[PDB]
Amino acid sequence: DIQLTQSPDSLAVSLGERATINCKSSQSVLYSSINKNYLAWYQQKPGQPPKLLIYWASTRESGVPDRFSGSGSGTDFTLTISSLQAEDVAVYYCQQYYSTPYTFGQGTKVEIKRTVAAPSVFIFPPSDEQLKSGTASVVCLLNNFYPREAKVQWKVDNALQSGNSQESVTEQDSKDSTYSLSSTLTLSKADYEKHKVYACEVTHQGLSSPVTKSFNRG
Amino acid sequence: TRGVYYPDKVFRSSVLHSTQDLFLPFFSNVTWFHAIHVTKRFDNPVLPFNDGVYFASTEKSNIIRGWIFGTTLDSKTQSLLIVNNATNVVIKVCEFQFCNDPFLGVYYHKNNKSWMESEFRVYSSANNCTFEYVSQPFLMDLEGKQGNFKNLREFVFKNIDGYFKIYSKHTPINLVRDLPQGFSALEPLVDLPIGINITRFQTLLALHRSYLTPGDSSSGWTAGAAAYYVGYLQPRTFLLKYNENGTITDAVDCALDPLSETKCTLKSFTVEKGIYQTSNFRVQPTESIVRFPNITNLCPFGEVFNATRFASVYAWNRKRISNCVADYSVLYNSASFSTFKCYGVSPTKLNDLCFTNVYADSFVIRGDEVRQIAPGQTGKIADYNYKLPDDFTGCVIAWNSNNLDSKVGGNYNYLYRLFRKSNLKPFERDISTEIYQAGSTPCNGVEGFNCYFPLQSYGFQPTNGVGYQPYRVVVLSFELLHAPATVCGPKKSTNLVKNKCVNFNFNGLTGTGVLTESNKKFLPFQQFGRDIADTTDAVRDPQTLEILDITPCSFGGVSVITPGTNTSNQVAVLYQDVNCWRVYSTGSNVFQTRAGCLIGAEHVNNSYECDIPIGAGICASYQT
Amino acid sequence: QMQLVQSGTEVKKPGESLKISCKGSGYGFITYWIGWVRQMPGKGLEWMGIIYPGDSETRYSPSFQGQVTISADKSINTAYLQWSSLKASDTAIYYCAGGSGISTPMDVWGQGTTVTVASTKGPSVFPLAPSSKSTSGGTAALGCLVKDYFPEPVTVSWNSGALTSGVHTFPAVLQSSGLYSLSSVVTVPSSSLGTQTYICNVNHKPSNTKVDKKVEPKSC
Ligand SMILES: *[C@@H]1O[C@H](CO)[C@@H](O[C@@H]2O[C@H](CO)[C@@H](O)[C@H](O)[C@H]2NC(C)=O)[C@H](O)[C@H]1NC(C)=O
Repeated sequence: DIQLTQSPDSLAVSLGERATINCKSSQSVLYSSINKNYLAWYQQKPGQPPKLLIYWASTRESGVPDRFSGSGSGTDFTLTISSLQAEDVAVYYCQQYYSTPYTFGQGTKVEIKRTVAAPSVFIFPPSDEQLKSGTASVVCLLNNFYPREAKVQWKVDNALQSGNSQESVTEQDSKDSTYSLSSTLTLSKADYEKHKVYACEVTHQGLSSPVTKSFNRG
Repeated sequence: TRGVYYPDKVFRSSVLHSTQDLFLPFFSNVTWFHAIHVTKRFDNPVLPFNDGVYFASTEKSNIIRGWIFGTTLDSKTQSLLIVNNATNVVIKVCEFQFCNDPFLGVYYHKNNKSWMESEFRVYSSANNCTFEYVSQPFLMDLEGKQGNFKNLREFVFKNIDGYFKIYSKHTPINLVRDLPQGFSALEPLVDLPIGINITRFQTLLALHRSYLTPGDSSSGWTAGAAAYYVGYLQPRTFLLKYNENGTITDAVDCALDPLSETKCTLKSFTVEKGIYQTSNFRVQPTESIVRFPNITNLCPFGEVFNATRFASVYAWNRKRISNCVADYSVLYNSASFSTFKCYGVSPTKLNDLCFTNVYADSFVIRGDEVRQIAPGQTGKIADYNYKLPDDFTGCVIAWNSNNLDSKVGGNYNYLYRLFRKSNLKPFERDISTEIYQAGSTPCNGVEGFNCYFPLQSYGFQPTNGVGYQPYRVVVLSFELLHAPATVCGPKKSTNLVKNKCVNFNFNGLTGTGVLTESNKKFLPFQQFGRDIADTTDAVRDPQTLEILDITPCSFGGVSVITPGTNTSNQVAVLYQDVNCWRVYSTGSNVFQTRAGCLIGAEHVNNSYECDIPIGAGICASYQT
Repeated sequence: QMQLVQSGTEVKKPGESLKISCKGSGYGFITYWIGWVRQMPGKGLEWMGIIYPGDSETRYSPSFQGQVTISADKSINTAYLQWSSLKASDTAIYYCAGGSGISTPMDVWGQGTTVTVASTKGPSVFPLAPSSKSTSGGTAALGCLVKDYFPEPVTVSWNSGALTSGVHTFPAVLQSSGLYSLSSVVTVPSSSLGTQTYICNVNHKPSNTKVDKKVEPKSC
């Protein structure tokens, strides 16, 4: 009955920098008898159940390292990571446990940050097997590109294609924080007999000039 | 400004981090030792190992070879040997019978020019060895050199929680004597789990023998130049600078100067021109003590849970338990325990907290109505007999005892109130035997038609259903307002000290303050006494029952006058409550104003426009 | 601290009845209020209900009120979440978590059990050829493209797990037909192209389809 809000959604900071996450409640969740704010902070790692991190919005559970601190009052609460490390990339949830039902936070994803990189492009045409079924699929592969501010445009006979493509972005590579984007175009046999020049053109911030990869039909 | 190591391991970058650790006192007083032939002076005393050692070594010929750390160094206790023999590095923890004068020996042959290690005279016997390490084999130089000192080797040794920690760094130098200037942080080297009680240590050096060293074993020996310096580790607070690459490039000793204290407070290395309130003479706290009530004198949980007779629900029994170490072992179903609700507070983690006067309420109710003992229930029990507040921070305990409350004739001595005029305000006991006027009949206590009797007995029989059985109930109510020195979960305590700056923690109240004997007499119901500013200034403490006053390690008013760090480092200090001595330093130029005592400024008889306001008409400036 | 062990993973067709058990093991389990939470794929948690083992007082959420039934069995210390007729939107992961009292944060969490409701369709794996003109002194990419497989997940292992460096696996994206597609690509320098053989192993267990498909460089 008392919805919460978090901010920011996705934050990128470098190793050893501070990290501030803000939780805002509709109404004050302060218990008069004990004068303790009722609000908790949770950490979830990909593929595991969440773990308690802070309860009463000021006290730390046993074993939690000092780095994690919780502050705030009234309706505004914040979680501050004094210095981020290589193990803290995760999703953080703020939950109020004053009166049932217990609402949860949207969730904040904390990821690290690296210097700009340039993506070596690839292009794969459909095989002989794809043709027989009746649905050809061409794919273009960006690799090892930071950051995710980019855009792939397909090129057929100097005419843009829209509404016939999908995009699969992978999660951050653990060892070095580089992504990898696969853009795929699904077209029937008729749209394959269409022309002669199939190309992938990539625009990325770090790369000064949009790149072009074309393969001739033959 | 030497020996700033890496306190922690958390990788930081460009974040000034204030830390309270053991560091070299800036511009401290180190001891200096020689190995200079010319006098001989082959120094190798046994030195104290107080809280960790800074060891510096200026060498050109690998004279300093290692150390032995221990308490008695005589095979009755365990000792640690760290030695660098010509080939390996050897770390051993055994029961050594060390020599009175341990050393290593290098011999030089004239016929073929060569220096080789001949003697290893350190210990007689080592019996029970717990930890051992030998490094991979190497060949060292061992050649005698003639120039000035070429290598500085800095080590820091600590002994904490069974770990012997070593930090180190090597630096090229070109000097002849003394410990050099400069800054260089030491990096973690090794962390040995030895588990022994080090109190003293002794340096292991090497000897040179040749054809020019004539005599017996005890006299035919020369020395070879070398020097080493020993510094200790005191507790103090520092500000560290981490830069963008993660290296410590600068530091501030927060207790060197008032200027350094302002730097520490502003958390910056730059101070602008103005007035900064450092503190009165401030001593960094060297210790920390905690005192909780003795582990005896438990709460009478027995006299509430295990009793002969519980009261009826119309007039329940209330009890206040205080000045005990409550352990909450009741939660385990050691006896029958049908229910355990605990609204508002977790019983599991309840132990670690310190509460005030947890009230216990005891009564007997019927089997169905146990539910009605909850916040927000509407029934005869929770309207006219016992009403719980909407916000509840307690624990409802109910169990069944058919054998004690079911006479075959019937236990009719348990009653409850049925008819009442209005509902009950939270925790109000209305014990009355009036005649309820249920109609417009003024019957004057005759219990006639339309006039009933509110109290009515309970029918209890052993051959009866579960729903109509006698459940005994106890309701724990925790409250917390002020003076929490009453209930406090079991926690161990330490010793009590007087006349120092020590971190104190008494019955859940912490702080940093001098403790002294006090003439104050506290009435039996009080533990904490406060001054005008409301800051706790008194404490009783249960074990000794002795009043102790609380003095902040600084009392008074202080302000530092600075021209600007860009211009100069010279600063003036104003003590607002001193008539010129509670001052950091006296120096000279002590001048009295109605704003206080000013130290570090020259007073002139002119009258200019105001540059820096001091107060009471007094201004300051930086002039020629 | 008493740990909670969950029953396990169940796959069901639409229209069935489903019972999920949360088992509580450990000392001190006299006051633990069990609660249930559901996580839809790649989304935030949504609290469902809370029951006290024993007394059986049950509090629900307005959204889920009456959709499911939460019951508890006190003698063996268990909590049951039951669906009378589960639909096709109930595929998600469920966690049982036990608080120590009312108005207390949930600290002990069970592993959690996924539920999948769907009809299995096997995967058509097709191998892309590495472009013929590529960086001879550099690298080129090759991989096999799984298509029309329902539901998730498909395991793509390269050369029986021998090759692991530079293997990009991309999460499945559902297109109009419903059947998700997935592409896994490896990067290989143009020196090992001639000699090293590539076999992608696609495992779709619901359809019991294990295929070993070679990746072939196409030339004239
Ligand atoms: C009331 O009496 C019972 C019976 O003696 C107590 O139960 C015992 O509690 C102690 C406390 O450590 C245990 O060591 C015994 O083993 C218990 N006896 C059993 C389980 O038969 C009970 O603790 C008493 N009430 C209170 C509040 O202490």
